[PDB]
This record gives sequence, structure tokens and C-alpha cells, in this order.
Amino acid sequence: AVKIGIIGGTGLDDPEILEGRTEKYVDTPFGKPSDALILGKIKNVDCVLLARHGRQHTIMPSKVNYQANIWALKEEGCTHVIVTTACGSLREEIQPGDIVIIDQFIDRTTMRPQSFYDGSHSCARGVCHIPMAEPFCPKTREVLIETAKKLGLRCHSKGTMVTIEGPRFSSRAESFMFRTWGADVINMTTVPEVVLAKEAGICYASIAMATDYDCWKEHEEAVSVDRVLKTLKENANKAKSLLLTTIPQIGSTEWSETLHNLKNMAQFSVLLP
Amino acid sequence: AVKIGIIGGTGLDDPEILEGRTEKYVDTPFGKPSDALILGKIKNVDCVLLARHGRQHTIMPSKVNYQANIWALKEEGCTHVIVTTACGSLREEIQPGDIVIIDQFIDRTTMRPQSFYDGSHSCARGVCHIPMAEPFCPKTREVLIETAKKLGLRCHSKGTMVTIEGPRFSSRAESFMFRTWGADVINMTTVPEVVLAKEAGICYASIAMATDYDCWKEHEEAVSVDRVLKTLKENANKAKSLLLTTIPQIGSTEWSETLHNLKNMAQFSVLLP
Amino acid sequence: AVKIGIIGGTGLDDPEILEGRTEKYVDTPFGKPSDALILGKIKNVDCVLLARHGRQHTIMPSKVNYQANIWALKEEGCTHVIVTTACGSLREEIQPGDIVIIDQFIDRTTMRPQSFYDGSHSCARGVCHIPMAEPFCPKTREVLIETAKKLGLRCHSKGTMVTIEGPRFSSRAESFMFRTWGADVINMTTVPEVVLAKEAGICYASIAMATDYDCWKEHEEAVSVDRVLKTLKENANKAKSLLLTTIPQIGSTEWSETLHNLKNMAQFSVLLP
Ligand SMILES: CCCCn1cc(CCCSC[C@H]2CN(Cc3c[nH]c4c(N)ncnc34)C[C@@H]2O)nn1
Ligand SMILES: CCCCn1cc(CCCSC[C@H]2CN(Cc3c[nH]c4c(N)ncnc34)C[C@@H]2O)nn1
Ligand SMILES: CCCCn1cc(CCCSC[C@H]2CN(Cc3c[nH]c4c(N)ncnc34)C[C@@H]2O)nn1
Ligand SMILES: [Cl-]
Ligand SMILES: [Cl-]
Ligand SMILES: [Cl-]
Ligand SMILES: [Cl-]
Ligand SMILES: [Cl-]
Repeated sequence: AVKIGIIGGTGLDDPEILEGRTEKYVDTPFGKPSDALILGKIKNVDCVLLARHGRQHTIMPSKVNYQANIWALKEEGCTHVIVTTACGSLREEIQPGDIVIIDQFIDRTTMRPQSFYDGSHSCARGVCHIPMAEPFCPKTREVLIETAKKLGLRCHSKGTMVTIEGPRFSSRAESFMFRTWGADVINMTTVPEVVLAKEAGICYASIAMATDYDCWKEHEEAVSVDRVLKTLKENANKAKSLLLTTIPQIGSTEWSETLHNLKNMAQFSVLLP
Repeated sequence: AVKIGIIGGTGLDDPEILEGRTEKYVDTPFGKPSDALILGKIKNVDCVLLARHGRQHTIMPSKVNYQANIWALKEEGCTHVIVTTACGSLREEIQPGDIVIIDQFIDRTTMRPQSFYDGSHSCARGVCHIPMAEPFCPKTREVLIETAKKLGLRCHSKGTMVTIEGPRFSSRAESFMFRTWGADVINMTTVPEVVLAKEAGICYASIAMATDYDCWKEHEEAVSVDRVLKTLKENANKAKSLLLTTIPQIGSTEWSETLHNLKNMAQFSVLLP
Repeated sequence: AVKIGIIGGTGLDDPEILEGRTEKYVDTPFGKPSDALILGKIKNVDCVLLARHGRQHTIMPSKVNYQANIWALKEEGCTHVIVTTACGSLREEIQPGDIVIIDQFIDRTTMRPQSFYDGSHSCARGVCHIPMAEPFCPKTREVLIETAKKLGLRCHSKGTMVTIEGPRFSSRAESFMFRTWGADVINMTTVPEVVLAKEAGICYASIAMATDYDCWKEHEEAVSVDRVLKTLKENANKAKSLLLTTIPQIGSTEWSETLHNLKNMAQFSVLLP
């Protein structure tokens, strides 16, 4: 039975789209999630919506309670999580407005708990060393890629996201350096969200929309909040459409072996006395 | 009305130089600054002096209250901040004793709050994503460069500072890696000082004096505290002279458009509910 | 008088090997070490054995009390520390089971105290900026290399360890990036252990045993806890044999000048008011 957690879903919380809408404020061993969980059916698939920075956005990416968010989604029975994120492009070929179905990350965060198994929570006892060779769920990504093609969307089938601590944007020297490291897009939220989802045995995938060229690129306006917001206003409809069309495809795909292997990977990553 | 905050201005607290001296301890919403603020006029420009690691004090760069320092300077009405820092050279051409008017940074810090807008201070509400394409005030840097030329100083008109967490110096593998990333000089304090100044709408620039070659030469003597102190004793007079001669040039330059654009950049970087 | 601290010392706590075995639970100004100190003589050299993650314990590398561990060893009179660590190989030529006598590191940790001189401790007043040009004791490394050759062990005479925060393993994009930085092996514990040992004036060296190829081969099976444990089970004796044969060579080598220079380096790295 699939249940899809949706983070950043802007704007699936719509009475025309979400049937049987119900709201829930949960607590977790790691504190309160960023917002209420919004439950319902989208195209007859059970979904759980969670706004990442709250309903009226008051949280720097550094302070988002990623642990509580993922724990809550796991506790609701989510088998999948699909997230949407804006990002900067570090490659000429990834133009603003393009979607990138990211398949790797590079962590540049510093302040962030990245495990449930922190020695202080008896619902997550021991030490977990989760594999990150393939951080994003391949089958979900394939569906996203296929669906984007059908919709005629500008879409890149792979990409490496560098997640910076923020909340500042990168310097130009940083932007150039990230390019030499192999990063293709840049954001502030993929890590540790993706890591925690893997620990929880959840199939996680990300829809990244490029909104700017960061500040590496000749002749473009360098990134700012207004440049990001402007591109999202002109393009964010694309991510919503991609998600809407993807959800029922996930609902009608077979998952038991994928989910079993994720469960095993998570279980056998934990060391006990 | 220009007012120049000066960090690491050691020798400017001199009765021959600083007229109308007052000392005071300020408190801020982010705690106490590193030292008392010393107010006065240098060459008929209002200045505010602030020792970065305390007057005598024993504080690692990781633990300097950068937020309080910049907030305090902002609250005193500082329009500009000019800082002096020692640094290691990562380039043969940047010799010990040389000044570098840095124009970029690479952040290698991990422990450091880099924003005033942390969700816990009602004088800095919301989330701020400050642009860092050009972290240092161009007009102040131009004055510094011009003044250094007039003084006959060996001075590099640009350079990328990598700021490490410290307090340890870098390994040789780190030193070589920083060179490959495009870093030219290395220190422990530029980040997050530069970032916070930009959030506060302050024109920030840095005078970096090379004191050593870090450890990327295998044949040459590596950096140590004694090597740094020795070079500063033999050269620090240069940074003082540069600052002294720069201050009245800043006092007599037009700033209203520069400061307006900084104010706008800072204001429109803030997201609210 | 040499005394060798041994961290991760794979089966040296054996009544056939360790003469005069004594167990001791110590406290330090930085808290409790990871396990009891086990004191005794191995081949007539005073040794102090310390398990890094505890005897029956389960603690993330982020939370190991490295300060207490090194302080305790220093307080017992250790002149040398030899550590064993598992690691991932980032180079084809470093095969699982191979030993690497590492000579450099790259720090990718974020959460970790790296100094005793933190402004809050009795025995460690001031600020310490320890040189890290040569983090590992050259003479100990030479003995390790020579001894490995005599034993017929597959052994690499140098290597750069990248230490990641963990507890997660690296992504494939991270693994590839570390290769481009010049890292040869990867672990979670070298930093800050090596840094703190240098601050304490201790001759520190590391025996790294490769257990996997991380995840930088796309065709090959990526690292997991089970893959690491399997390789360790298959390679259980090598590090012990190397250490056993190395210990008396360290005992019969001259150290007074090496230790004097380490003491001086540590002492003159400290700044006071
Ligand atoms: C199609 C996804 C829509 C969901 N959504 C809404 C928003 C609100 C936008 C607030 S602007 C600041 C955000 C954007 N966000 C991503 C981003 C874009 N460009 C970047 C760059 N050059 N460097 C680093 N990060 C970025 C970072 C910041 O939190 N973000 N994602
Ligand atoms: C030009 C006037 C500067 C004023 N002033 C005095 C002092 C006292 C310095 C105490 S020595 C340790 C400091 C130096 N300082 C800069 C530095 C120099 N070389 C570096 C290198 N290779 N790697 C990293 N950082 C450095 C870092 C340390 O806190 N610092 N600034
Ligand atoms: C077969 C019994 C041996 C007893 N035993 C258990 C242990 C604990 C090992 C648990 S596995 C996870 C550890 C390994 N250890 C080193 C390591 C190896 N490969 C790495 C890689 N690719 N990336 C980062 N680190 C590593 C890190 C982690 O704590 N050590 N000795
Ligand atoms: Cl983001
Ligand atoms: Cl880094
Ligand atoms: Cl510094
Ligand atoms: Cl290779
Ligand atoms: Cl390790």
C-alpha cells in the first residue's frame, strides 16, 4: 500500500486536487515538524503533505527540523517521499526553468543532525551507517523522467546537488569551486532530508527546479531572493504538473521488492552492542 | 555621515592618532562583543575600534562572537567596516609582508552562525539570503588599492581568502587542495564577519597581510605561531599606515548611492510570512 | 622512557601478550574516555590500550570523546600513540586488506572539538594553533613501513586520509570529489585524534586497513557495514602482527630529540594574554 509524503509540494494543497483533506499536528522524539501534516488522496493515492519551512515561512534551512519531518512522515506510513526544491544552476545547459531529477549530492552543510541514531533517543538505539552510493530512489526517478518527457518539460535525467549550509548564497569563488567538484545544481535543503529518508527505509526522490545561475556566469543577473521568486512565478506550475501526473504512476507501480531492499539496507546499517 | 568600524586596528588606539577617545561595553541581542568599543576621530573621521580576540584575551576564532561584533558596530551607526587580518600565502607571488585587498572568499568554517535572521531575535525577523557574488565593498577596496600604491606598498589588488575553522593550521594535503580550489590566502576570521556585515548593510573591506606560506612548500619552513608573530613585528606598521591614510579618503568620498544599494540588497534578501 | 598508547589495538589485550595487565577507569577535565585504560608491558615496552568506541558500546564517530581519550593517554605518560583504523579505499591500487601508513589528512568533519585549549579548561589555558604540515610522526611511520615489509604485508608507504563526519557513508558524488582532492583513503575518526595528539606533544601514527572501495566504482558493490565487518573478519591478524613487531622497535629507537621538538612545537603554538 503506497503512501506518498510530499515536501514543498506548492500547490497540491488545493481542494480541486486533494480529496478528503485532513490536518494533523504531530510530535516526534526529535521535536515538532515544520508544519501540520495534511492528509488526503490525490488521484486516488494516499498522500501526506508537509511544508518544509512552515505555512508562512519563518525558518532558515539550517533550522528546519528534518529529523522530525521525516520521522513524522515515516510514522504516518509513508513508503515514498517526493520533494520539490528550487536550486541554482552550475551548468550552462541547465537553464532557469529546467527541472533536474537529481541522482547525487555533495554535502556542504555543517550544522545539521544527519541521523536518527544519535545515542539520545531510545526509539533509535545504536549507531547507523547508512549507505549513500545511490541516495535517490531509482524507480521513482525513472517515473519522474518518463512523465516529464510526456509532458514536454525541459528536464535533465541526472544531476549532482551541492547543499550549502546557508542562509547566505555562495561567493563567486565558491560557485566556481563547486563546478570543479562536479556539482551541477545548488540548494540548501537536500541534505540531510535525503539521508534521513534512507535511514527510515523510505523511497526518496527530488524534483529540482533551476531558478538562477548562482553567480558563476558571465552576462546573467546573479542570484538573489527576488530572482528566485520571479523564476518560480514564471515556472513553478511545471513542478506541480510533473508531480500531479507522477503520483498515480507511483500508485500503480509494483514496490514490494524495492521497499524490502530499502528496509534491509536500513536495518543492517545499524550496529548494536 | 561616514563612520568607520575598525576590527584588528591594534595600533590606531593611540592618543597621537585617536582624538576624543571614549571606551564602552555594549550588549547586543546576540550577546557581548569581543571587547569594548573605542570611539573617536581619526583624521577627522568618526571611527569605532573593536579588537577581534579581546584586548588581551584568549579566544579561538571559532568562538569570537561575530554577530555581536557586527551588530554593535551597526548600532553605533557604522557605515563602513575595515578589518585587518594576518593570513598565510598560498601563492609564490604573495610574499610574507605583502598586503592583499581580498575580493572573494571560500568558506571552510563549520561552527559559525552566519546570519542575524535566525528565527530567535525579534530585531531580525524572517529569513535572510544575502547575495555573496561580490562579498567586499568595491569602492572601499578601490580606495585601499589606490592608497597602497601611493604608499609604495607591495599590494595585490585581488585575492580569494579561504577561511578555515581552526584553531589548528592546515595539513599539507589541505594546503595543496585549497590551491587547486583557487584560494590565494588563508585565515580563520573572514567568514562570517564579511557575511554579517553585508546583512547589516555595511560597506565591508579587508586588509590581509601575508605572514607565511602556510605549509605547501615542502622545502621551506612551515607556518607556526612564532613565524606569524615574527613577520607581523617586521611588517605590521604597513597595515596601520594603509588604514591611517585610507580613513580620510573614505571620509571625503561620496557614499549615498553605494550605501543605498547595500541597504536595498540587504532589505530585499529578507523573506517574511 | 617510551610508553605507547594504542587505540583500536585489535587483540593486543591478551594474557599471552600483555604482561602485568592492569585495568583503570580514569576521568579527565574533558570527561570520561571511551573505555578503561588497559596497562601493561608488551615485549618489555610499557603500553596503554584504549578501545575507541568502547568495549561493548555503540557511539557515532561524531560523539567519541577524543579529547578525553588523548588527555588520558597523555596523563598516563604516553610518548607515542599508534592507532589502527578501518577505512575505505579511494584508489584501485589500495585493495581491501591492504595497510596504509597514512601521512596526511583532509578534514571533512564539522561537529568536532579539535583543541584542548577551548577557553574553559584548567590544564589548557590560552589559544593553541598547532602546525599540521606533518601530522603523523615520521620516525614511527618509517618503523611501521619497514616492519610491514619484513612481515610480507601488503602496505602503502603514504596516503591521505579524508575524515568525514558520518555516521552516514559518502555519496558517489562525494567519493569522486574526494578522489579529485587527492584523498586516498576515507574514515570517520582520524580527525581530530591526530590534531589533539600533536597538541599534547605525542608522537602519533596510524595504521589504516582498507575494508572496501567506498562507492566510487559504479559496477562494484558499494560499502556497507556488513561489507566492512566481512573484510575485517577476513583480515583480523595483520594489524595486530604489525603492532606486535613494531612495539619493541619503538622501544629500542632513540626519541629524545623527536620528543623535544614535538614538546617545543606544542608549547610555542600556545598564545597567552
Ligand atoms: C519548484 C519548487 C518550489 C518550492 N519552493 C518555494 C521556495 C521559496 C523560495 C525562497 S528563495 C531562497 C531559497 C531558494 N533555495 C534554493 C536556491 C535557489 N537558487 C539557489 C542558489 N543559487 N544557491 C543556493 N540555493 C538556491 C535556497 C533558499 O532557501 N523554494 N522552493
Ligand atoms: C596586520 C595586523 C594583524 C593584527 N593581528 C595580530 C595577530 C596575532 C596573530 C597570532 S598568530 C595565529 C593567528 C594568525 N591568523 C591568521 C593566519 C596567518 N597565517 C595563517 C595560516 N597559514 N593559516 C590560517 N591562518 C593564518 C590565524 C590565527 O588566529 N593577528 N592579527
Ligand atoms: C568483524 C569483527 C570486527 C570488529 N569490529 C567492528 C568494527 C566497527 C565497524 C563498523 S562499519 C562502519 C565503520 C567503519 N569505519 C571506517 C570505514 C571503513 N570504510 C569506510 C568508508 N567507506 N567511509 C568511511 N569510513 C569507513 C567508519 C564506521 O564507523 N570495527 N571492528
Ligand atoms: Cl533549498
Ligand atoms: Cl568542505
Ligand atoms: Cl584570522
Ligand atoms: Cl585509482
Ligand atoms: Cl573510522
